[PDB]
Amino acid sequence: PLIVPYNLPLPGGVVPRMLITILGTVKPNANRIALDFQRGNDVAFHFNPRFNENNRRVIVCNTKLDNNWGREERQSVFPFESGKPFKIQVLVEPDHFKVAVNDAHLLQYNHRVKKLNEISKLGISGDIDLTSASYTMI
Ligand SMILES: CC(=O)N[C@@H]1[C@@H](O[C@@H]2O[C@H](CO)[C@H](O)[C@H](O)[C@H]2O)[C@H](O)[C@@H](CO)O[C@H]1O
Repeated sequence: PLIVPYNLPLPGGVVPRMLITILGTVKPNANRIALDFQRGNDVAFHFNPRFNENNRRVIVCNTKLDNNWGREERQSVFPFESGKPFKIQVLVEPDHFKVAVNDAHLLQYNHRVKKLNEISKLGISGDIDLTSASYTMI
Protein backbone atom coordinates (compact mmCIF):
# COMPACT_ATOMS: atom_id res chain seq x y z
CA PRO A 1 0.00 0.00 0.00
CA LEU A 2 1.18 3.57 0.80
CA ILE A 3 4.85 4.54 1.24
CA VAL A 4 6.25 5.23 4.72
CA PRO A 5 7.37 7.85 5.73
CA TYR A 6 4.20 9.40 4.35
CA ASN A 7 3.40 13.08 3.96
CA LEU A 8 -0.28 14.02 4.12
CA PRO A 9 -0.90 17.66 3.21
CA LEU A 10 -3.60 19.46 5.21
CA PRO A 11 -4.78 22.19 2.81
CA GLY A 12 -5.28 25.49 4.66
CA GLY A 13 -4.19 23.87 7.92
CA VAL A 14 -6.18 22.17 10.66
CA VAL A 15 -9.48 23.54 11.89
CA PRO A 16 -11.89 22.42 14.62
CA ARG A 17 -14.12 19.47 13.51
CA MET A 18 -11.45 18.18 11.12
CA LEU A 19 -11.10 14.40 11.49
CA ILE A 20 -7.93 12.66 10.29
CA THR A 21 -8.12 8.88 9.88
CA ILE A 22 -5.04 6.67 9.63
CA LEU A 23 -5.50 2.97 8.80
CA GLY A 24 -2.55 0.63 9.17
CA THR A 25 -1.03 -2.57 10.49
CA VAL A 26 1.82 -2.59 13.00
CA LYS A 27 4.82 -4.56 11.69
CA PRO A 28 6.06 -7.54 13.71
CA ASN A 29 8.82 -6.63 16.19
CA ALA A 30 7.87 -2.97 15.86
CA ASN A 31 9.81 -0.36 17.85
CA ARG A 32 8.01 2.89 17.07
CA ILE A 33 5.19 4.79 15.38
CA ALA A 34 5.10 8.56 14.86
CA LEU A 35 2.50 11.07 13.74
CA ASP A 36 3.95 14.55 13.22
CA PHE A 37 1.58 17.48 12.70
CA GLN A 38 3.93 20.12 11.33
CA ARG A 39 3.95 23.91 11.14
CA GLY A 40 6.92 24.52 8.85
CA ASN A 41 9.93 23.08 10.67
CA ASP A 42 8.02 23.02 13.96
CA VAL A 43 6.13 19.94 15.09
CA ALA A 44 2.84 21.10 16.56
CA PHE A 45 1.73 17.66 17.67
CA HIS A 46 4.07 14.67 17.90
CA PHE A 47 2.24 11.39 18.65
CA ASN A 48 4.82 8.68 19.25
CA PRO A 49 3.93 5.13 20.38
CA ARG A 50 7.04 3.40 21.70
CA PHE A 51 7.02 -0.41 21.94
CA ASN A 52 10.21 -0.87 23.94
CA GLU A 53 11.26 2.00 26.18
CA ASN A 54 12.97 0.24 29.10
CA ASN A 55 10.85 -2.85 28.35
CA ARG A 56 7.70 -0.72 28.56
CA ARG A 57 5.02 0.27 26.09
CA VAL A 58 4.37 4.01 26.21
CA ILE A 59 2.86 6.78 24.09
CA VAL A 60 4.98 9.92 24.09
CA CYS A 61 3.44 13.24 23.02
CA ASN A 62 5.30 16.50 22.59
CA THR A 63 5.80 19.70 20.59
CA LYS A 64 8.94 20.80 18.75
CA LEU A 65 9.66 24.54 18.55
CA ASP A 66 12.73 26.04 16.86
CA ASN A 67 14.21 22.51 16.80
CA ASN A 68 13.77 22.04 20.56
CA TRP A 69 11.41 19.49 22.11
CA GLY A 70 9.28 20.68 25.02
CA ARG A 71 7.67 18.97 28.02
CA GLU A 72 6.73 15.36 27.22
CA GLU A 73 3.17 14.14 27.87
CA ARG A 74 2.94 10.40 28.46
CA GLN A 75 0.11 7.90 28.12
CA SER A 76 0.82 4.42 29.50
CA VAL A 77 -2.43 3.07 28.05
CA PHE A 78 -1.15 1.38 24.91
CA PRO A 79 -3.75 0.16 22.37
CA PHE A 80 -1.31 -0.90 19.62
CA GLU A 81 -0.23 -4.50 19.11
CA SER A 82 2.62 -5.75 16.91
CA GLY A 83 1.37 -7.52 13.78
CA LYS A 84 -2.16 -6.15 14.18
CA PRO A 85 -4.32 -3.68 12.20
CA PHE A 86 -5.18 -0.36 13.84
CA LYS A 87 -7.22 2.78 13.25
CA ILE A 88 -6.01 6.12 14.58
CA GLN A 89 -8.53 8.96 14.55
CA VAL A 90 -7.38 12.49 15.30
CA LEU A 91 -10.21 14.95 15.82
CA VAL A 92 -9.24 18.62 15.91
CA GLU A 93 -11.10 20.47 18.67
CA PRO A 94 -10.81 24.17 19.54
CA ASP A 95 -8.42 23.53 22.46
CA HIS A 96 -7.08 20.00 21.87
CA PHE A 97 -6.18 17.27 19.47
CA LYS A 98 -8.41 14.34 20.47
CA VAL A 99 -7.04 10.87 19.69
CA ALA A 100 -9.00 7.62 19.49
CA VAL A 101 -7.55 4.24 18.51
CA ASN A 102 -9.79 1.44 17.27
CA ASP A 103 -12.88 3.51 18.17
CA ALA A 104 -11.82 4.03 21.79
CA HIS A 105 -10.72 7.41 23.13
CA LEU A 106 -7.02 7.41 24.03
CA LEU A 107 -5.77 10.90 24.90
CA GLN A 108 -6.14 14.66 24.52
CA TYR A 109 -3.32 17.03 23.65
CA ASN A 110 -3.78 20.70 24.50
CA HIS A 111 -2.77 23.07 21.67
CA ARG A 112 0.67 24.61 22.26
CA VAL A 113 0.93 25.83 18.69
CA LYS A 114 -1.99 28.26 18.51
CA LYS A 115 -1.93 29.12 14.78
CA LEU A 116 -3.98 26.06 13.79
CA ASN A 117 -4.32 27.17 10.16
CA GLU A 118 -0.52 27.01 9.76
CA ILE A 119 -0.32 23.35 10.76
CA SER A 120 -0.55 22.28 7.14
CA LYS A 121 0.95 18.80 6.89
CA LEU A 122 0.94 15.47 8.69
CA GLY A 123 3.98 13.20 8.52
CA ILE A 124 3.40 9.50 9.15
CA SER A 125 6.37 7.29 9.97
CA GLY A 126 7.67 4.23 11.78
CA ASP A 127 7.21 0.48 11.80
CA ILE A 128 3.82 0.17 10.13
CA ASP A 129 2.26 -0.87 6.88
CA LEU A 130 0.14 2.13 5.94
CA THR A 131 -3.27 1.25 4.45
CA SER A 132 -4.77 4.72 4.15
CA ALA A 133 -4.51 8.28 5.41
CA SER A 134 -7.36 10.72 4.90
CA TYR A 135 -9.35 13.54 6.44
CA THR A 136 -12.91 14.81 6.43
CA MET A 137 -15.01 17.48 8.15
CA ILE A 138 -17.57 16.32 10.70
C1 LIG B 1 16.61 14.32 21.47
C2 LIG B 1 16.40 13.18 22.42
O1 LIG B 1 16.92 12.08 22.28
N1 LIG B 1 15.59 13.43 23.45
C3 LIG B 1 15.21 12.38 24.37
C4 LIG B 1 13.76 11.94 24.15
O2 LIG B 1 13.62 11.32 22.86
C5 LIG B 1 13.04 12.18 21.89
O3 LIG B 1 11.69 12.48 22.28
C6 LIG B 1 11.00 13.31 21.35
C7 LIG B 1 9.62 13.62 21.92
O4 LIG B 1 9.76 14.24 23.21
C8 LIG B 1 10.89 12.60 20.01
O5 LIG B 1 10.10 11.41 20.14
C9 LIG B 1 12.27 12.25 19.48
O6 LIG B 1 12.15 11.45 18.30
C10 LIG B 1 13.06 11.47 20.54
O7 LIG B 1 14.42 11.32 20.10
C11 LIG B 1 13.34 10.96 25.24
O8 LIG B 1 11.95 10.62 25.11
C12 LIG B 1 13.59 11.60 26.61
C13 LIG B 1 13.16 10.69 27.76
O9 LIG B 1 13.96 9.50 27.73
O10 LIG B 1 14.99 11.88 26.73
C14 LIG B 1 15.40 12.88 25.80
O11 LIG B 1 16.79 13.15 26.00
